[PDB]
Amino acid sequence: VVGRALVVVVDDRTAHGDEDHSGPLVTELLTEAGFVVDGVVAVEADEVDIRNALNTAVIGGVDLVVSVGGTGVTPRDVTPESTREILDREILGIAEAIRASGLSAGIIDAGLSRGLAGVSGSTLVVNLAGSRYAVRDGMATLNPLAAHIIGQLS
Amino acid sequence: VVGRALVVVVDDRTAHGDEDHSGPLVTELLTEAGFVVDGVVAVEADEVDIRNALNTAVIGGVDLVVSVGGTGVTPRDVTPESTREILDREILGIAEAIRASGLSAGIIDAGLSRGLAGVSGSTLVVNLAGSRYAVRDGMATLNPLAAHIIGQLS
Amino acid sequence: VVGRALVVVVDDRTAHGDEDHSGPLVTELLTEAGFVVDGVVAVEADEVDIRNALNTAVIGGVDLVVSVGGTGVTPRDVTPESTREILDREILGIAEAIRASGLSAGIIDAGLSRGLAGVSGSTLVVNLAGSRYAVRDGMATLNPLAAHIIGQLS
Amino acid sequence: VVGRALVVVVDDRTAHGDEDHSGPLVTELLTEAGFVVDGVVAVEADEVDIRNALNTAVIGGVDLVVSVGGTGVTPRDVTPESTREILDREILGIAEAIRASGLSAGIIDAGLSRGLAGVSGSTLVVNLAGSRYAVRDGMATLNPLAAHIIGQLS
Amino acid sequence: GAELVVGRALVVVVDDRTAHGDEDHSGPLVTELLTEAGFVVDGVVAVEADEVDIRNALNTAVIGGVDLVVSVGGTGVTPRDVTPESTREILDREILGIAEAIRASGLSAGIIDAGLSRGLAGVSGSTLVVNLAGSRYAVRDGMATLNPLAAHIIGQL
Amino acid sequence: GAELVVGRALVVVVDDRTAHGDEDHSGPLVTELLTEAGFVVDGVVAVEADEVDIRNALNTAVIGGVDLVVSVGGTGVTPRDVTPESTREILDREILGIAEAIRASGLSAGIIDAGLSRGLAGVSGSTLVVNLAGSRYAVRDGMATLNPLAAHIIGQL
Ligand code: NA
Ligand code: NA
Ligand code: NA
Repeated sequence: VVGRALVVVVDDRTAHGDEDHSGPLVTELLTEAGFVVDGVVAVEADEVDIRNALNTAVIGGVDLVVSVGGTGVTPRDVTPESTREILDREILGIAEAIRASGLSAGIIDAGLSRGLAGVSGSTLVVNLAGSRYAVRDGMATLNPLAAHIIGQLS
Repeated sequence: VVGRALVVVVDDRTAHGDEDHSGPLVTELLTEAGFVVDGVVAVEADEVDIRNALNTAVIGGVDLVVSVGGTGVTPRDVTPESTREILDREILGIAEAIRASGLSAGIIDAGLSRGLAGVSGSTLVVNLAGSRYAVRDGMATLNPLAAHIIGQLS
Repeated sequence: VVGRALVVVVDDRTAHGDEDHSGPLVTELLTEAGFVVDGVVAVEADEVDIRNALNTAVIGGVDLVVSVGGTGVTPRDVTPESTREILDREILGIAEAIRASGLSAGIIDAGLSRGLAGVSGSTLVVNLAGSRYAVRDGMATLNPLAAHIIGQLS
Repeated sequence: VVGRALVVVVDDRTAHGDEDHSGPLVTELLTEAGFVVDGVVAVEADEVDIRNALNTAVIGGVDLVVSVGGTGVTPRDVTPESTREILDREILGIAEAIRASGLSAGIIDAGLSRGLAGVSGSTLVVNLAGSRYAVRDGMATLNPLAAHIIGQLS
Repeated sequence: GAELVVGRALVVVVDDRTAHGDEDHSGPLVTELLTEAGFVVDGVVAVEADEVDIRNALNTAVIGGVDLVVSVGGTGVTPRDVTPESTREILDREILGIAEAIRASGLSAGIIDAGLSRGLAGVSGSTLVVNLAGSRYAVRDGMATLNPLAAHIIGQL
Repeated sequence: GAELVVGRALVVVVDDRTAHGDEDHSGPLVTELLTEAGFVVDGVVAVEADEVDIRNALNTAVIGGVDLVVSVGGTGVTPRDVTPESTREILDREILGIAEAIRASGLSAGIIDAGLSRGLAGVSGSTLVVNLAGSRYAVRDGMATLNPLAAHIIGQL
């Protein structure tokens, strides 16, 4: 039992009631890696809402938060800006490894993802890009890294 | 629709009627990549049985065969030795990319997998290691590569 | 036609009217990637001059600016410092991929390049190191990445 | 002055008089790296002709032979089979590095190239894939490797 | 013939128990590896995992004209892991490619403290400073990666 | 407590001048690195760059029940570089991923003899055999890469 994890799905349509294509996948992958998943929170691609969702999880003592979406370059891709405000420190290695793995698998939104990763309070927070391939490959890359960091934070 | 796929699961306990963990996962991932999955064939870790299952798949005209397991180094891991004889041309780039990806993700049985990849008739054949993480990460790496090869073989 | 490109060559000897080696190469490579090259602007290694040349390029609506030189570590390599101020968002994945590629090819000024990559307005801006090998290998790495970003920005 | 080099262009159409799109490029890149280029030989995608062209260059004391084309998976891609017969020993590192670099640059014919590299007599022979991107990225990767091996062979 | 010497180096060991007189396991190793790469090693300085102490040790080396400072330790995520924060303050500019190469190499060798190291690399005055993680494998692998980079940077300076 | 020992190792130094009594620079280093990774080191055996001598040294180790043989040298492209040809003959199967990881790591660290090494890796009976290139940087970097791989292979055997 590695810890507690939360999925934050950053998508306007999903926030407004549409089917969630990312939450169950990330839940399945997190559960497989030994996490108990608190649930999935869906938020608009809005800086205030994203920050509030991340901060709420940190205050709540979650071990791992994985966000999905909002890491591209269109106007509304504000997940990295939001995440930057709430991090006490960055673990660049996590974002580099995820980008490196995405690029060589030809998953372009992962290879170029502006997503961040770091520690806020005692919580590891990681932004993943929104595509299903990005989600699968990012989690594959994250598995050994998250266990190590959470163990150190405990 | 990219083409037709078959899954071969190399495992003694499965071939004797224990629960199959890999077949449904590979099928899920194949279908997601746009393949129609003919089905899953479970085979003992027997050099001849493996080679005949693969050979039956080729003769039957399937576009992609993915095998799972029997690629380590115990006397029983005979998958690469089975597969070698049915291959007309090896595509070393697929096996290398699978291994390099496994290694950076800390997936040791993938990083050290002796699995082959190659063309048999008009069928692309790829051996994956048996761990769940090896299955996931190997399929993520193989996705852009299979599509290209099958396109080239059509 | 993928879009319009500008080349900025950061070099004192060139800005003073010596032969330009990089401009024609970058133009050849840009055109090959499907860009229309507006032209080459030669600038001194002056933090302000560089930043204004880049800024003029952005205001003029060009899709891709590639600069060459001034990304090492002498007091005179001020390209990244110029570029930082005009960037709205950094795309760290481009700079990382350029460096990792340079490093495995033994191209040290590329592997250690302090060059940035990011979005300014609707313009993608990328700093390359100044060696001929750095220009070639950086453009090979950038090709799939620029196309995707400009597509996303349109 | 690193040594003497020969370009072997493996393409049916080019052998039969069509414009050569690869020869001048490889010549330019070889010359840039310090080689004197003997010329370009164009051959059919035929095992006998390819072998004869490679062997002729070896007997002739060429330091480096770069072939271009015939490394894919269609029936007529027989460059690796031809090259295998004439090599005394393989340098797998060259083919791995070229494939690794091609994959992460999204150059699929390079990432999956079945091209070989090795020593025949005192000659380094390297098969590159046929696309212009493959040619450019392969040469970038080959530059430091060829100089090292040729120096050892002397 | 000192003709092929690359320059002067200093090792900074960031470790509390070492700062209080416990046997130093990192200093001699980094010294051996620096010397083998052609650096003349001034010595090893032990400091506590304390931002001011780390910062003072680095400033002294910079003021002293040392070409290469390699620190060892204090690059994880616990609260005492303050080497990067101490280092950032004294850097004039960062050389991202060094830290990226150390991490990428660490990750493929299964050296997790190296793969995740928040250690920085960059230039302060004319001094190259590189933070490595504390485990023995991080030190060894970090130095293997640093060898071809440091010498090039110092040459440029 | 010998509880966490991974297994027994042997070092084979392939070098002509060392085989004829010149100071061995590789044996002690590989021994140090093997011991640090949890291997108990039987010793170092020096042989000439000769196919029969190399092959005999390897066969003796295999017959002896050694878990890991690391050879050093004879992996380039000159005519005396015969370690891979000697090794291929005694291998039951190859573990391509080891040789690929050593080369990829060597290449990014600018260690060209490692990046281009024709050295093999594989299993002979119950013995893992890995050929490394001869330079000091190849030995160090090769071992950093081998550490997480060897222990896993031996466990499986
Ligand atoms: Na991956
Ligand atoms: Na490249
Ligand atoms: Na390494």
